[PDB]
Amino acid sequence: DLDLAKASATDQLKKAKAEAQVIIEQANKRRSQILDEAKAEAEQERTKIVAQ
Amino acid sequence: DLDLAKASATDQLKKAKAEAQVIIEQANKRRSQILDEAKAEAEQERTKIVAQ
Amino acid sequence: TYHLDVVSAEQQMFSGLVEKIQVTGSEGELGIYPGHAPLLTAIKPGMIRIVKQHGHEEFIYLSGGILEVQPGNVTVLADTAIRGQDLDEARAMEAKRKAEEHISSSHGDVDYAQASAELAKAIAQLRVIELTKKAM
Amino acid sequence: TNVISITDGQIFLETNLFNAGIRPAVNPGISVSRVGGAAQTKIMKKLSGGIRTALAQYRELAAFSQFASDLDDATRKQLDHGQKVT
Amino acid sequence: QTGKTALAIDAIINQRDSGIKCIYVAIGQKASTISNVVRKLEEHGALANTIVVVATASESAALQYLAPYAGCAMGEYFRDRGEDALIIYDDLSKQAVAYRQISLLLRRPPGREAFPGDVFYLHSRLLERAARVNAEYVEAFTKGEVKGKTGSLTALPIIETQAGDVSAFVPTNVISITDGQIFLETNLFNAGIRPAVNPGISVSRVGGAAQTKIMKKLSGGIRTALAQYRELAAFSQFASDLDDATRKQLDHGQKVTELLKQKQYAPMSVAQQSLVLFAAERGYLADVELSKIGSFEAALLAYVDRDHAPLMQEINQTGGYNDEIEGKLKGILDSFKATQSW
Amino acid sequence: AGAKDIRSKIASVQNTQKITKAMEMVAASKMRKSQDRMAASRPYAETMRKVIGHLAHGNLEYKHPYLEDRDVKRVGYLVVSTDRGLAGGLNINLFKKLLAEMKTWTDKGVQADLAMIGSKGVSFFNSVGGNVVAQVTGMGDNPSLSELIGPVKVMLQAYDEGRLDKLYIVSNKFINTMSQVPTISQLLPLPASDDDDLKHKSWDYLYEPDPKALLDTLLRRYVESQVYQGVVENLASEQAARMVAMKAATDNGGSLIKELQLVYNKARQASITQELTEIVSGAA
Amino acid sequence: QLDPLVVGQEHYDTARGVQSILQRYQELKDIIAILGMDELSEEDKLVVARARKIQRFLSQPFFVAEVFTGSPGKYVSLKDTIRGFKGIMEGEYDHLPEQAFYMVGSIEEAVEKAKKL
Ligand SMILES: Nc1ncnc2c1ncn2[C@@H]1O[C@H](COP(=O)(O)OP(=O)(O)OP(=O)(O)O)[C@@H](O)[C@H]1O
Ligand SMILES: [Mg+2]
Repeated sequence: DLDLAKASATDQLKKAKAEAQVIIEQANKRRSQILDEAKAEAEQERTKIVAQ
Repeated sequence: DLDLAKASATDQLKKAKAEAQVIIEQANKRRSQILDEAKAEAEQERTKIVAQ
Repeated sequence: TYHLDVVSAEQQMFSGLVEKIQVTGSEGELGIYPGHAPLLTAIKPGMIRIVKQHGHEEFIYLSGGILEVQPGNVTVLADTAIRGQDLDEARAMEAKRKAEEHISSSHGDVDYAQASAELAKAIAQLRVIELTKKAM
Repeated sequence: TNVISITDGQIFLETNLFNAGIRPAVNPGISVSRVGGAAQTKIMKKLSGGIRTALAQYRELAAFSQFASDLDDATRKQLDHGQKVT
Repeated sequence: QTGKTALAIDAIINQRDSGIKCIYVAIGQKASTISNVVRKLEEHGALANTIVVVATASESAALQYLAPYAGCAMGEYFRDRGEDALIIYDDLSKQAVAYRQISLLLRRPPGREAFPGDVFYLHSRLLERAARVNAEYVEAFTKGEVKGKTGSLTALPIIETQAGDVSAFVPTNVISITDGQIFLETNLFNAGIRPAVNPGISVSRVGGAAQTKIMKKLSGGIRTALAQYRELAAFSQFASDLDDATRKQLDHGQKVTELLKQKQYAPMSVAQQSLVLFAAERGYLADVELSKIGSFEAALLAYVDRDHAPLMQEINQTGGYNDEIEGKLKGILDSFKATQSW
Repeated sequence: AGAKDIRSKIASVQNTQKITKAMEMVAASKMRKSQDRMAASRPYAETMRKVIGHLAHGNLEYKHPYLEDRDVKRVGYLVVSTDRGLAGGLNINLFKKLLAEMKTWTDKGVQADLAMIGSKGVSFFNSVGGNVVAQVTGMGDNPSLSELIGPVKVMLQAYDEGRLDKLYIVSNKFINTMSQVPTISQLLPLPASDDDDLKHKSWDYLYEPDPKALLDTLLRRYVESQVYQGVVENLASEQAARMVAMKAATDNGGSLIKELQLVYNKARQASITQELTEIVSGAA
Repeated sequence: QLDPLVVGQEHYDTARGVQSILQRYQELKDIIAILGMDELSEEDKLVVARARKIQRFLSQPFFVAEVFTGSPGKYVSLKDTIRGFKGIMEGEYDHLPEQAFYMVGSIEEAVEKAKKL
């Protein structure tokens, strides 16, 4: 059980780290989405302002 | 020897339970940083384009 | 204790100091203690028990061989594969067939294959001689 | 350069082939006809494609000729087929 | 097409906030490239600090031949006042062609490749104006209005080779003029190694005298380590099942060569380069041997930018290095490995 | 000529030289691993030959066909050869020595048979027309005894069945890291031990079950090790010969570079002058 | 213009994967030539087949080449091109012959030719 506790500690560490990685890649994606929305709003704003 | 084994197993599991919480709290911190800086850039670039 | 060698035709398998051993000779089980009289026998495929001095026990699997024991020394000329009247004849039959045909296999040296093909393509068609004026 | 630029194709005759006994010493692959099969009887057009592909595979394998007997048999067949077409 | 213009205008953009003024002379460039260059220079905020001199591919050869001298005069204005300027000549190997044209149209006798006789004296008398000038010169030139300053002008001429034959005529002239070369290799560029700088064949003969102390300390091995890694990895293809000692050199080299490549318009300050090279040199990469190593770099930069900004300030301001800073960097790397994810 | 055409061939020969250097390095490492595996094989044959000498030339010398010189009317050879080229002259010296001795034997009118280890000899002797009767090929760097069992079994069966006599093994003796010599050695009838086991007087083995059926197996296993030993020595000799050959090839490439560069220099000088003279002479 | 920022990550990844597969096949070609194919590892025996099918699929019959071949031409949208190569590289068509991809238009013609073949 001592070596099983060793393996448990290591597996728990790596599971927590791979669980954090999905939170991060999620933030990166949200970012990529919201910046695209901002760029598109800016583009349409330019179109209307220049047409005026 | 078995009362050493119990001590060691419990201590190392406590260590790993601390480490996992630390890792995922820092993951949420990174998420907050990414999202807030994305919110800032979503205005910086829009203002740039609408002045251009 | 006495010295024990377990030796195959390819590489050595055990060279420690031993206190006793147990084997299945062709004529029955058999236990060698120190000072055993000189003896020669075949041994059947199976396990052999070594006890290293200080009493450490371990099991070595042998595919057969010949056990020869001497005053204060012993050796197991172990076989590397199972041997038999039928198996060896099957292998000889395939070795003969491969020669009565002209069938040949491919060596496993992928490194030599890579380097040889690279050098064959690099050296090809380069018209160096008659470019340099080298007679030879 | 000028005449190779003007004409519709080229027949390249090479001395290394002529010396080796390949006569007429036309060098295929390096030689082109842009009219192609349009200027052939349909039987010849049918039969020529396998000759083109055989000599192309032979040109790909020819580097290994002077290392033959080292090669696999599956490529040995292509190598000794291209020699027979030549 | 190996990233010469990209490297040049990134070297320009990186001068946003140093005392160095920037000048970009384009010789024989097609107008769309200049439009993109100006859009990128104003997008990243570098345009307010640079002069752009343009002689496009369709303008008369006289305008292309004399463009770099106008740019050199505009930068020498700053040089002579005790300030710092950096000037990039884009395709001197096209100024040579325009000069050849203008020379042949005047019936002047030709030379080795039809380039006129004085084509060396074309580039020489240009690149010899890139100089650092001592305080007495600037004091006497400006008639005593500036006392302590030393002026300087830095030149980054660009040369295009054909199939990498460095030994061509104009390339081997300009290599005989300058004080070094950043050779960009095409087969590294196509393999995704960008910027594709080739170690060994590329050198700076001014060298470490122009290098900040921390960078000089961290970078000493990298060049020879990478050249020997490249030759060893050339050997490797023919040798499978190879010694486990070289097995480690051929992996550290493969990680450092994977670390020294980065996105195009992303300049990196001395501190961000310094701690990354520290991580790479002191073995902290030896357990990331799976090539998920771009994420490692980005996460390390973000982590250090959040917590220890007071150390990045010190590094950026002083460039100094100490056993105390060594310990601080050990602490940063240990705290990063143990508590974050790539 | 043509300056570009010559620079292309300079580049090609430099690439060839680099390939040959890499091959020299690989061979120089495999040679060490092979010649250590060669030393790992001695104890078996040594400690078995002592036993065979005790049962054969000791007291109560037993009688066995493999120990005595029946009259010779046909001969057999086990031939070990490489599976890979670029080993220099290694294989052809050995095959020529074998053909010399095998022709001397057929002058006396005796017939001869061959068993082939390795692909190269199999390719050669069918071209010469030799009477190969068993073969194993594709051993590479991993020669097993459990694959040599076959053809050695064929030759042993043909011997005790009365057909063959006085069979041989031909192989390359690894002597120095740059010196390997082709040798033909006799395995059966058993060669004569230099040593005497008269000093073994004072003891005798307790043979279980019985000494004759046991000497038979001892002798069969012994020829096998000696063959296996011949195969492994030949493999280390192959590695050493390839090392030397690629060394020589790298130096030959390094001299062709000198010659091609002299030609390239002359070509580029002539091109510069032939262009500039046309330009200057064209201007009326 | 072949970078993720202008063509999208899907197109860029498909193109780089096609080039990587073909480069690996060009490497394996000479081990196949010397040691025969039955010596390749079972994942390399799959790289070989997938590269060989890619190398067929990016041929195409032109409308103007008809007078040279008689067969009709085909126009392939970029979406179908990416879908076809991305499918082949991922093994969705490991069950079709190689000649099912030669001189076809969209991948639907590949599956329909194999069904006919
Ligand atoms: N570090 C980099 N990362 C990714 N892409 C890059 C990088 N550097 C350059 N590129 C890309 O490579 C292409 C060629 O770049 P660039 O024009 O700078 O090379 P060049 O040698 O100046 O071209 P040429 O001299 O042929 O006009 C550009 O489209 C650019 O997007
Ligand atoms: Mg450019």
